[PDB]
Amino acid sequence: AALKERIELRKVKASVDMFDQLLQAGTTVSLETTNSLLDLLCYYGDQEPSTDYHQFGVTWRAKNNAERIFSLMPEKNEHSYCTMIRGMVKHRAYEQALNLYTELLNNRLHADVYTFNALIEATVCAINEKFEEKWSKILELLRHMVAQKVKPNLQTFNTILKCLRRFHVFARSPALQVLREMKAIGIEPSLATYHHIIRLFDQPGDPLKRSSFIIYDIMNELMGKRFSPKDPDDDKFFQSAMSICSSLRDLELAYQVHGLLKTGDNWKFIGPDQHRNFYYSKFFDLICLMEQIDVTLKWYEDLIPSAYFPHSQTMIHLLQALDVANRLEVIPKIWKDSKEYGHTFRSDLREEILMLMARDKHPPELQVAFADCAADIKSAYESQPIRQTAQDWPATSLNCIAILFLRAGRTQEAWKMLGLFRKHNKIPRSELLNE
Amino acid sequence: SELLSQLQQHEEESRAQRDAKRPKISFSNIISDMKVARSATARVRSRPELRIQFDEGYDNYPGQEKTDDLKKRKNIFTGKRLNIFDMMAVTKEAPETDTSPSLWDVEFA
Amino acid sequence: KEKDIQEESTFSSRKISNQFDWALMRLDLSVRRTGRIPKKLLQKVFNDTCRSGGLGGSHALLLLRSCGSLLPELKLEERTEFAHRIWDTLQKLGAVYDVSHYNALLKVYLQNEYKFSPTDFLAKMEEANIQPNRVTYQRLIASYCNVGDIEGASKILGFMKTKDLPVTEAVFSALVTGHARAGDMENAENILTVMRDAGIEPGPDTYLALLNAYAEKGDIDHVKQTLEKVEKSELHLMDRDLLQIIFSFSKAGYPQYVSEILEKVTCERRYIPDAMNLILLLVTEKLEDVALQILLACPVSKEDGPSVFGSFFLQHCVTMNTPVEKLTDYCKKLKEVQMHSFPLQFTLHCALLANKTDLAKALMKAVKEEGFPIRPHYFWPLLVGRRKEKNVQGIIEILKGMQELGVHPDQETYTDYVIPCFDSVNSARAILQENGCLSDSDMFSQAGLRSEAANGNLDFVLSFLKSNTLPISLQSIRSSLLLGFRRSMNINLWSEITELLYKDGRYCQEPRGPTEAVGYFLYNLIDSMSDSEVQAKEEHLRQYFHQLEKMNVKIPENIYRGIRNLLESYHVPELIKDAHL
Amino acid sequence: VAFVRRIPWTAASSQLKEHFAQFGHVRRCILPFDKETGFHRGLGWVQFSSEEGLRNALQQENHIIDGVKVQVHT
Repeated sequence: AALKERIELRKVKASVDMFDQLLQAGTTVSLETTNSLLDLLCYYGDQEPSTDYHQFGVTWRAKNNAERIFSLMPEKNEHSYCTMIRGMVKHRAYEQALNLYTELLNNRLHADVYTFNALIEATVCAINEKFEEKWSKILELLRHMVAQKVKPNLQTFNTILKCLRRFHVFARSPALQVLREMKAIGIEPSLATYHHIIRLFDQPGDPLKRSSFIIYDIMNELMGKRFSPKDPDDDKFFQSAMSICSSLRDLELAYQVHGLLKTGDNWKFIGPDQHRNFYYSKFFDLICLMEQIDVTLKWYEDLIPSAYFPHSQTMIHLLQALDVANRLEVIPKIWKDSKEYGHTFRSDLREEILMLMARDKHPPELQVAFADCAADIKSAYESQPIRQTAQDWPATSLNCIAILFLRAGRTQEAWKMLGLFRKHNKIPRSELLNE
Repeated sequence: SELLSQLQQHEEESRAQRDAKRPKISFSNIISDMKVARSATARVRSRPELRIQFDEGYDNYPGQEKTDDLKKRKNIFTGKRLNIFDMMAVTKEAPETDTSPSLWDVEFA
Repeated sequence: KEKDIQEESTFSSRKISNQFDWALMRLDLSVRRTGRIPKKLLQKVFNDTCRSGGLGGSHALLLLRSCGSLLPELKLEERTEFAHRIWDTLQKLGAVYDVSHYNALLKVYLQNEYKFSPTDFLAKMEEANIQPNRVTYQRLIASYCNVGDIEGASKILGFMKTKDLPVTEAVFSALVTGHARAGDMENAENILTVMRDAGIEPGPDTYLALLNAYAEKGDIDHVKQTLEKVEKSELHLMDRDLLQIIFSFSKAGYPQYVSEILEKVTCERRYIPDAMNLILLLVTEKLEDVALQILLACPVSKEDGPSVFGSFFLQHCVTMNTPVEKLTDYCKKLKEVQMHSFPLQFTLHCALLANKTDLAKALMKAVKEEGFPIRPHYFWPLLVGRRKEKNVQGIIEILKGMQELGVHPDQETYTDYVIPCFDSVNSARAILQENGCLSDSDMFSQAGLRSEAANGNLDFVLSFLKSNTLPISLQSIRSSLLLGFRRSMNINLWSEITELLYKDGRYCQEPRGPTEAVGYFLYNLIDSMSDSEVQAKEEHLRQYFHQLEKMNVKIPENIYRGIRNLLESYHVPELIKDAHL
Repeated sequence: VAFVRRIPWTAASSQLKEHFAQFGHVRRCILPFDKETGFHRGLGWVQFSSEEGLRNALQQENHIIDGVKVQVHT
């Protein structure tokens, strides 16, 4: 009874030390208590769970407490074997888990649903063989699952789809058969199910096209479906769906994906921070490219800064969208916002703004505003924090600033820039000299 | 262009006459800085992945009407399924609250 | 497999016209696994593209791009001829060539060192009347830089200004190449400074061109300098860049520095295929000694030492006619490290597929020295090759080579190869008797007997047995005869030969039972004949067994039971009646 | 009849016989040498005189010929 406390507290070391002492004294330990000890040991791999204060490779170790205790067990029920198999698969002991399942079959003991789900991953990771072989192996486990009267849960199918990611070329059509099987049985595909598929159907990194059209069927199904957390991978769907919308460059599809995010409480599935930034980066980048400027600016105001903080590259995309739209009166505003979002000292962004402002001649009013922004960008170059290392004045930036001063009529300020050119050894273009 | 085509012929002739390298030092200052040098912004970051991107980097951005064909009337949900697991109409669930949740179930929740 | 489910419905209807993407993977997967696309494999995809007929601009573009550096096994000139042939074939199939198609052709030309006037290709573009783009102009500058023409390059750059095209890093990398290739290292260094002056930090590609530049001239001191700078700088370290420098040194003819640069190679995440490609290219360039150094520096497969990262080297060495000494030396090193349990045998296989006897003999003799058991099955495919060649003296040389090694052709060798090849079996033995090479020509005479027995010319079988003075095996004839009967069967023949037998019977004495075993012969024949076949042989069997009764040479009782059991399975009353008689 | 797979091109029907003779008296060893090449497809059939021989040939999981493990199936 006192040992059960340590198992409830998750004291892996104290429980084992006490369990051994209990066994040495000779007092009877209930199978249930020993099973709970294995669950604690198998889950954590005989390692203390992280406490407040006192990746690569297989974490399963041969000289581990679970193995020793497992053999010590006088009676081993189905649960004891199940948790041991699951522990091995969790800790990348794929070959050892499959070997234990063989022993499980020799004892004529039915495995539970969770053991079967872990075993599917083992067969794929354990051995290296052609898809045809691995598919035959997976199918064989499914046939064993039916023979043992074990009903497959949602995770059973999601693991197959996740496991089938390796075999991108060959698993596409088989993966659809798995999805079609889920619908017939009645297991409703969660977001994780579709997440795995859309990933599977767009694995190649070569410039390919029309393979990603899988998404259209999925979106029609998922339209207006309020989702609940079913699989640990439900949060990864939206980021993947938006990445495909950017690759296909279909703005209408992007609005359908975003629409689904906004229905009910679907916004809570966006995921961690880095997931949210990626989603919004891909989403907003597509808006600027494929939508009218008048609507792009509305999305710009709503999303930033309330939703996310823009990456320096997204500000460049917004500047390019303004150029294509011939709406360069807003460029001074973009600079102000850029500085507020920590892009004051981004060389790429500063160079792009100056080039666009100085590319063509503008009316006096627009030319004056560009001169003030250029003077501000110039001040940022003078007060660079990189100065501690090395202060660099890109030739283009220097030239654009000088020309913008000349066009606005601040000859006094432009005359000073001539000293900088020779100082920094930057060749002025003929256009600057001709003007 | 055709005018450029005429120029091309002058390029070969001039080079044949020069034989040795010309005194075209300073490289014409990048032909007076040429036009645009924004290409660096892709490589200022200089990541290993980015090199692979520029190593395979060519004018792949413009696909234009890459896939005009569509609407083959193929629905994925319709088609051949795996018949290993028999179809189950409905599930009857018993609460069984007394059953102690196994650590794995607690951690999964 | 029941039509393989119609090849899975002709492979799921060729992925609904996306087989081309599917094929792109098999290509890509090969590059992931090996880094090389087998010439055979590419021919298949291409042939499948013609077979399909429906080509896609991107799909045709891929094939062209596959003809470049992705074919390290083939020589630069062969790649171009291949690329030219594909381009023509693609045009015959109605491939609409856009700017991309012609751009890819330029890359292939540049990758395969295909020297051409940039004006000519520009003229080709003008005939197509398709506006060139920046990549075209940049690649035309690289063409002028690969030939060290700075003036031409500058003139195209001058037009580039009129078109207002951005200068990319590739342009600067091409500039470095030109001045380096022209031998003006100072100028190449000025590009490095001008790039820094323009604010474009030199990339690792630009440094690879710089590294390669030095390797061409063999300035290892500068190579070490620029290396250290790369190490110090933020620039990551790719072995595809380094492995390329060895190729430069190897191509430049300074393999002494290769060892130094190869020692710098640190095994990284996944550069096996790149080294795999480099090794292939080195053997193509006939630089196998350097390829061996790299081959030894590669990591052996953790699971099995006998990994095939030397097989691609050995096979391409055989295809390249690597010197037997060189090839054998490489095999020995692979055998020592357990990199191959049977390196020479594998080389013997592909060398046998090449159908070269001189090499096969030398390799086969090296198999005996290595201590692996020699078998006629090693010479068997080679004899097939010469059989197709129809070289009387050529095949004679094989037998001489076998004698040098000690192999002797048995009967199966003749029946399968020497017997079919020669127009006349008897003339073959006469030519073979002239040489005196065969340990025994009876095996050849018996070999022709097998064929004539198998063909069903039982009259020849009997007449042959008589004329020949040397002993023959009856049991083998029995098994060959029952096959011949299935092929050629005539009731009259069996009677005619029997009358011929009575005339001039030879040997007379037989260890095979006069009658008891003759029954065994009949029993074996009946067993071999399929039920349907025996049903067809209903009328003739009755007569043959009536001839057996009049002869009175009844078959054995125990064998009789066997036959009767066979006839019961056939369920034909006439056959059972034949047994009773 | 035992169905053998993954037979190395070096190993002929005779070699299959001697390795399989220890398990049962092989009545006939059928190794189909691919035409023209002269090398079998890597598969073969071994007819044992008795079913016991076939069973014994299936009991052993590791059938090694020329250092190559061949796969045997009923």
